[PDB]
Amino acid sequence: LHVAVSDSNDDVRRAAVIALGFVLLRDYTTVPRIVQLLSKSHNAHVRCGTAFALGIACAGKGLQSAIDVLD
Amino acid sequence: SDIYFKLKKLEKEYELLTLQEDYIKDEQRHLKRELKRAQEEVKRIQSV
Amino acid sequence: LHHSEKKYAEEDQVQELLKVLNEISKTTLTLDPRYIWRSLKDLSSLRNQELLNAETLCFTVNVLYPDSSSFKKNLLKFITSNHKSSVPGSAELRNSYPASFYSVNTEKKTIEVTAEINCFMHLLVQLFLWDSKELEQLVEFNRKVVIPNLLCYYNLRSLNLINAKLWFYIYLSHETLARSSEEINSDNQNIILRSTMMKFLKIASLKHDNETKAMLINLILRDFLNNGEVDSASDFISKLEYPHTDVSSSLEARYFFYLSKINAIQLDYSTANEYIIAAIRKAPHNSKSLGFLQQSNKLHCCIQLLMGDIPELSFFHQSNMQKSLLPYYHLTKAVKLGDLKKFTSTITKYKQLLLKDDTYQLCVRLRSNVIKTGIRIISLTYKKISLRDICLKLNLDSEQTVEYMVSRAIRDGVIEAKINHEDGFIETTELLNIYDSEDPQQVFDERIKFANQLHDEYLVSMRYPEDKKTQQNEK
Amino acid sequence: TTAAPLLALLRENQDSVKTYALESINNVVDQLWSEISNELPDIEALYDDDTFSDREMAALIASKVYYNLGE
Amino acid sequence: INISNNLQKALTVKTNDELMVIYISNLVRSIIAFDDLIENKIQNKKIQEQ
Amino acid sequence: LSESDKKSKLISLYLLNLLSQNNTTKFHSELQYLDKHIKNLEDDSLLSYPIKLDRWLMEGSYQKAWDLLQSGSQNISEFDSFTDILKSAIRDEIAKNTELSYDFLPLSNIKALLFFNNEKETEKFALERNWPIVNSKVYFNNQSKEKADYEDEMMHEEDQKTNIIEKAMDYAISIEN
Amino acid sequence: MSTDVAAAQAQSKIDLTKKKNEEINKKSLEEDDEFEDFPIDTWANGETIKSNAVTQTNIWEENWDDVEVDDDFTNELKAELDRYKRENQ
Amino acid sequence: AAVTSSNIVLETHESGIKPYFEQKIQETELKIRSKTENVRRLEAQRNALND
Amino acid sequence: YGVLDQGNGWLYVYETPNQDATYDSALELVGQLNKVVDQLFEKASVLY
Amino acid sequence: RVPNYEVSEKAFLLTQSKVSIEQRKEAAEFVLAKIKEEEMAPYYKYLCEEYLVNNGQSDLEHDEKSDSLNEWIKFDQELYNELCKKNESKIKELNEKIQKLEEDDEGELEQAQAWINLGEYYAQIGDKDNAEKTLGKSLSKAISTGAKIDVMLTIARLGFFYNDQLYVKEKLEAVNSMIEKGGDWERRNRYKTYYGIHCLAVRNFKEAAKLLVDSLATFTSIELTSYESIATYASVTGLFTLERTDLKSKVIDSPELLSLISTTAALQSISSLTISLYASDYASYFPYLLETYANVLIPCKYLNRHADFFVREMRRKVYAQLLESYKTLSLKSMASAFGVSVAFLDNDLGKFIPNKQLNCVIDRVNGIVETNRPDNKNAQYHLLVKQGDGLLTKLQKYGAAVRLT
Repeated sequence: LHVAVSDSNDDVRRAAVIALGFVLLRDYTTVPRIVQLLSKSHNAHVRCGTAFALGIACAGKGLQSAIDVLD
Repeated sequence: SDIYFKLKKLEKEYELLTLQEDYIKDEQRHLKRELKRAQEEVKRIQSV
Repeated sequence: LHHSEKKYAEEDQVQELLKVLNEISKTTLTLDPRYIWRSLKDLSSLRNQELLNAETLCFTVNVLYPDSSSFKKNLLKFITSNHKSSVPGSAELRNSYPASFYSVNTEKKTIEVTAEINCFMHLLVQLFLWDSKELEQLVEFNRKVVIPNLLCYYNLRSLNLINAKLWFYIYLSHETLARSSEEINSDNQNIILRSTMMKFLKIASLKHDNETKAMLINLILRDFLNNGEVDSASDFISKLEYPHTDVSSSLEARYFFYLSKINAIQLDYSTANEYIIAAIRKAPHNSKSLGFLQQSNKLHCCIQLLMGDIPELSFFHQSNMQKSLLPYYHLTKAVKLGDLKKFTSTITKYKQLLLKDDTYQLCVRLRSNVIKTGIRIISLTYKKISLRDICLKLNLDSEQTVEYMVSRAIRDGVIEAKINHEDGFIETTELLNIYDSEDPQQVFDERIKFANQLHDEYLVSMRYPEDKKTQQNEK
Repeated sequence: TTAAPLLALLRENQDSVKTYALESINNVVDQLWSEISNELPDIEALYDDDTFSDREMAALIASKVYYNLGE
Repeated sequence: INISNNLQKALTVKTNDELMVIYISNLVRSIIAFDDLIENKIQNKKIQEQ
Repeated sequence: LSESDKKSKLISLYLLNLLSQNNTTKFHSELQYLDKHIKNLEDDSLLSYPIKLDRWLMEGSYQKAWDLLQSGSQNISEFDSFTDILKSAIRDEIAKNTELSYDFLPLSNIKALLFFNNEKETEKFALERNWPIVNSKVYFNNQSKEKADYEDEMMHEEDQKTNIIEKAMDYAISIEN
Repeated sequence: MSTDVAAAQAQSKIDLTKKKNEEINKKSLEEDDEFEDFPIDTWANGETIKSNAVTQTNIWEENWDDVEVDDDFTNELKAELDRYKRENQ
Repeated sequence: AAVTSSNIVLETHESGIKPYFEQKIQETELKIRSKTENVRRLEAQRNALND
Repeated sequence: YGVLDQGNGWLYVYETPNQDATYDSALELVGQLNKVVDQLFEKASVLY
Repeated sequence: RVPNYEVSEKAFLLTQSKVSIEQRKEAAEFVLAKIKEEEMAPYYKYLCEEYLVNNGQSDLEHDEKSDSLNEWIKFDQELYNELCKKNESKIKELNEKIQKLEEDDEGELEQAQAWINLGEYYAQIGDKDNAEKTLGKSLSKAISTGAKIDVMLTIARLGFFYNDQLYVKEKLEAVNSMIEKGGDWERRNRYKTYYGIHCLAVRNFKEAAKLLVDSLATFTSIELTSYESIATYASVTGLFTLERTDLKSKVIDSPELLSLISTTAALQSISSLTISLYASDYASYFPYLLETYANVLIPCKYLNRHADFFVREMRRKVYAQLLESYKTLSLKSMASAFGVSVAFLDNDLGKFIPNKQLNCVIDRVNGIVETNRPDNKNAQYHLLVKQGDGLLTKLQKYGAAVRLT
């Protein structure tokens, strides 16, 4: 999470967001909050990388909450 | 007690909220520096 | 008539409580559920008193009780029995709905949540007997109800809030008997009383319940003032543990008023004076703290004299009463001129009043400060004045007698001066300009630190009303 | 009433009164603890000497005082 | 440092403003939020009746 | 009952005991108790004797107080056993007052003021308070210098001052936080 | 009512049905009203007029030498004559 | 009482795991209120900067 | 901007007493902002 | 109405113990006559009670004390005969007005005018109680807005006469609401005089300087104090508010104070003082203080109530002019100039040193009088901190309040 802010090359910014989802497969209902700020981030790459993360995290069995963040 | 052993796993979850709370301050600083940067460009255009 | 009026009155009383039980059990928000009980207490009592006070007895049976019933019945007998006027089907209805108490909990009796309901009930009876006044046994009966409610119903933070009023009246009823007269009952029970409330205080620490801790503190502190065993009150305030999170503004005054007294008897009059101004700032006032506020003014004036710098004659005129401050206006004047005879005449005159207010001990020292503040006007008025001239003014024995009095005062810092013995005069030292010294930087530091704290606090308190409203039932 | 009788027994230089002091104090360690804290150093002193059997008692009492304060 | 003290005090009134706006916002949002629910019950009620 | 004649002597001698140790703090606490106890109800147990010394220390007249000690050793209630102590206690108290009052004094003047019957006592007392007795004058300022140095060596005095580099930087991080 | 008056205490912390019970608790723990201890006990009340704007509780501002008597008319009168006696001696 | 524990005897200091339950559950319920309100506070400000 | 000595016949003369030209402005600053707070306090507290 | 000032001012000399013995006896004869002419016996019943335990007291309604210094003014049986007679007569007068105008003419407009006339009489005979009742009847029923303003001023006059400022206060609120509603500039001048006298009696003097000088421009003397009084009051108020520099520009040079010049003893004593204080002759100043005590403070009703406050003020004021214009001067030098003894001077300066209105300190050893006045950088620092301390306390309480709720 610190990484996404700390580098200015925007490939890395994207990557960090994506990667969180795999870490947080236990958690299903914490993930829409962690990336709630990252949809409203101004940088196109942080935004890109939000969609993957939410996707990975709640894959399989739907969740209303996750979809609402992604709209 | 049952609630108490389920707790242990909940407390870890609250700790990631703790880490969100530390993360805001790091985002804040980045934006504030940058608001002044964004403004610098517009001063270039204001002048000659 | 009677059978109907009591019927409806019992069932309304149960319903209002059942809701504030529910209210507190939904997250934490301590202050607001509490406030409901404070507005309610006042009203519930006056409604029970009209239409015979056996409207309380219907309520008392419509709770599961440990031994409240016997104590309540006795009063009814005394004003002529009212147990045939409040009768079952109108004093005992559990029904089949909850609004006169839930039927499922009552029968089962191991799920019951009667607790807080029960605490509010007891309080009502204790109050009626408190108005009337009964002592000795009254302390015993109260004390006997209260401890069972800790012990048949499990403790929560929520439980401590409402039993925080129960504590007040036991403690209070014992102090009033104690100041009436000593008694075999009073000496012995004082030991129990002092100790049991100290035992809840660390348990309150463990709870993290800030409202509870404050009320136990204030009660211990007060007993030490009443019997004069302030050798203890000193040890009590070596420690600090008083919270300010869930502590009410009304209470914060309470701590500071008594704290101000202990500091005055360690002969540190600097932080005594600090906490008495402070006490008024926290304090609200309307008319119901009128006694407290009157004594707040009296205590401030005693402290200011102890330091050695007089308050004004205008200071009491610009107070919005002087109608009990008439002795301490006379005290400002008597110290002020440097006159000893005036001090003798008033202290004898107002002896009963001084004795009551715990201001008589300070007046043994303020006899001493007649002369010490007598010096303070004369050394201020005249920068350089001979030793002999001050013997004129304050009618002092010898030139050497002058030097001794002034020397003490300047170690205590009252004069701010220096005695020169080779040129035979006292020279009052300058303050100079401190604008060119580093003193204004200390004052600002105080100001800067407090202001930074206000900007951080407001942001937290944006959020808090929003939670309260969301929980609240629709509007 | 204060703990002032209880503190006085410790200070007394006869060894039999020192043993006796802790027997009384032990009961009221949790009930008065803001008036038994003056002669807490008297209680730490008795541990140091191995000629007392009241080493045990001195520690037992001593630990509890710190918790009552909330340390 | 004195001028820096007065500047700080000024910013206390500024953040004391933001608080108010939110406190006003909170009373308006809470009334209209609840009004909607009530108003919906009546709507549903028309459907049920026939 | 719980009463004795011997009761009266113990209260009065106990008030003098605190005073000489300079537990004037405790003196004022201890008084409150005894006023409710016997001062209001049985009048005097010879309680005036301590209370009067206290008054004269607080008033700041050491003549009055020294005079009552001189008389109190011409009397017995066992006040003779506490006068010696309260003689020594008063002498240490006036040295503190007299640092700020004087810059220097004749050795015959310090002798009169802090009450002494030899010049061996007056100079012994001076060199305890680290004041040279050279020129036949005392020099009070000399002890004041050395107390100030003691304080500067410790790290408890440096942050109480609070330096201007520290104040600005701690000021800056609250804002940027 | 001393430095920090009764008005600021009602306007800052607003008197409510919520706060009155708490205030009752302040008064009771102290024990009783001590506004009412003085006119029963003493059978007297505070300061009264002496010329008006000098004494008596008022929003009129006062003097700091109010208690001191007006003999000042005399003292200036005696000052002139006494001054001729010293100079012309 | 005043010489024996004989009040608040139904929890707290009964077996050591008993006071462990009590201390911690009260800390957690206070903590979750603090962490949510701060995270909300701090997000209102970061949205303002973004804005 | 002087004062007269009668203690030996001298006239002490000084130019204007030096003063904080800044602190004049800062009295006016406090006077402006202070009425802003009375309004803030009135309006936020007549809600409840 | 118009007789109230003349009557009360003379009457106040008998009440006072501190006046001249011959001026007081001559005064007793004049005031006593005015009672006989108009049957002012109810306010003479009022005057009797105010005398009690003073010199100048002679009466037979109550008791006569051993303290006396008049014998030329008493109650009579004759005085009661005129009371019984005149009162009965008054009853019969007012009855015809009321009956006739209600019935014949219009009830609202005409009776209300009849009731303004009644309310004139009630002021004349020194009944306040009936004057206010019927003049309240005049507001109730219809009348012009200008008259509603005048009637109100009439009720307000009654509080000076009996001499309670609380009474006055209530009435002037009403006058201030309707003065700007009709917008009458003639009747405003009248308002400036009434609020000015009310201010002169009370603690305030500061504002009363403005008010009084602007009522010297345009004045109505009908139901208002003598002009000679306004001129004298105007001078004293000048002292209290203004510094010595602006004394000469704003009060003494006012050309509607130099049209009258001086025409009574009271204006002459005050006029001599004001100029000599600016002129920096303190030789005649201390002698003129004695005169101003005699003729301005004691006879005047409103200034006998700040008889002490005047002494304190005007000693301070003199001391303030030298001490910013002098540093390290003898006490000795100052006494010989002043014409006062040395011993009184030491004592007067020490009244104000503890309150810090001199900020000055006095070597007794060599008689030197030192000067340490603030006016520097440190002075700006003290003002700025007293403001910024008050701002802070306000921010603390208010912030904390909003936060709890």
